[PDB]
Amino acid sequence: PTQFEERHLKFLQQLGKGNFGSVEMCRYDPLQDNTGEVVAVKKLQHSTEEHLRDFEREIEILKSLQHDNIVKYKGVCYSAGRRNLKLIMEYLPYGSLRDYLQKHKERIDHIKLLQYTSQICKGMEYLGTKRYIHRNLATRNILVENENRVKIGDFGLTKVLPQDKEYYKVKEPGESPIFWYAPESLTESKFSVASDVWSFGVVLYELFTYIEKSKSPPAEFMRMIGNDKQGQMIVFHLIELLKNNGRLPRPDGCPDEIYMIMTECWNNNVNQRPSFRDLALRVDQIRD
Ligand SMILES: O=C(Nc1ccc(-c2ccnc(Nc3ccc(N4CCOCC4)cc3)n2)cc1)[C@H]1CCCN1
Repeated sequence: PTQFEERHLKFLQQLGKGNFGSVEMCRYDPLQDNTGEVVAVKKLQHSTEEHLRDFEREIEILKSLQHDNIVKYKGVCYSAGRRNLKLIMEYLPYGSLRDYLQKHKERIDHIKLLQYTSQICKGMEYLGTKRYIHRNLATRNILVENENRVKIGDFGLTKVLPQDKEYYKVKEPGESPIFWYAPESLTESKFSVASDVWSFGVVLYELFTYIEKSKSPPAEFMRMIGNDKQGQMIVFHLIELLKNNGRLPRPDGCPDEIYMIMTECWNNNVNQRPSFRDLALRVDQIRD
């Protein structure tokens, strides 16, 4: 059931749009009926040949993944009479963990936060087994299936390690989520499981802020660097702050033991950052 016909793939709702991609909720009814299944469809926006090649790689990555905490691949639609490509995924009703945390604060306490943490770690452990580097871990990129299950959604930025190295060097990017980046990613464009672990620390910070507006990583880092500055000088200041131990603060209400996990992920010493496997084991112990 891996190939979906464009004639039966009906638009329902916008789910998230960027400069280079869009995801929509759609209904797939091939028995032309109503019983058809609801899916999520990712398509490029402002597509180029190079972006299409990248998208094919992103599709093959998601298809290669089978895990409870990773959005389920369903197939591809070769749309415009088989002259274009769209990616078909399962549909997750509850949106992004960022939006969910903000809307449903009153049924989320600390143990629930840590249940999400743990599930994120486990998806990340699984990604590690395929030598994939996510490069974009953020609560906006984590999806909520139900109150008991979250899933890493979006592999737009994901790279596969060379078979002979432990790091991937990106030259290209331009625009990047700099406030979630490890310092060597900012300085050297080097990406690794260790840099994913750094980003994971920032995700843990996001959770314990419960998405209160002025507590976001960009809001905080810009407070710290000076919310006056503009263009490159922002990145200059961020690198300098990080290299010399400026860090996000402990959120209000966050236990020491949980902030400590964050600060250990935020190690400038790449080789001393914890593994996703020891993070899962730690978090699971704090949860009991
Ligand atoms: O948005 C992105 N990626 C993305 C990846 C996967 C999904 C996805 C895959 C499966 N289910 C859902 N569910 C979902 C349900 C509701 C909502 N919302 C959106 C607005 O408010 C209602 C809840 C968002 C996602 N979303 C959504 C977006 C990336 C690519 C374009 C820009 N940034």
